Amino acid sequence: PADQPVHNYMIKRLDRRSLNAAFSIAVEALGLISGENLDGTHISSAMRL
Amino acid sequence: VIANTNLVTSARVRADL
Repeated sequence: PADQPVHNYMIKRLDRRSLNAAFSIAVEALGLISGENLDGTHISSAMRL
Repeated sequence: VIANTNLVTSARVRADL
């Protein structure tokens, strides 16, 4: 007698992890970037760059 | 004023005096 085409069934689980990294920024160089008070020359200074 | 290395070569207040 013949044979039948067998097959199997597999169930797998998703194992969860997570990575993280961080940096900072100095309070002295905070307002130097976003601060829109600098009118005419500090907007193209060297320390801003 | 903050310049790079580029180079060239009133009111009436109350007071005592």
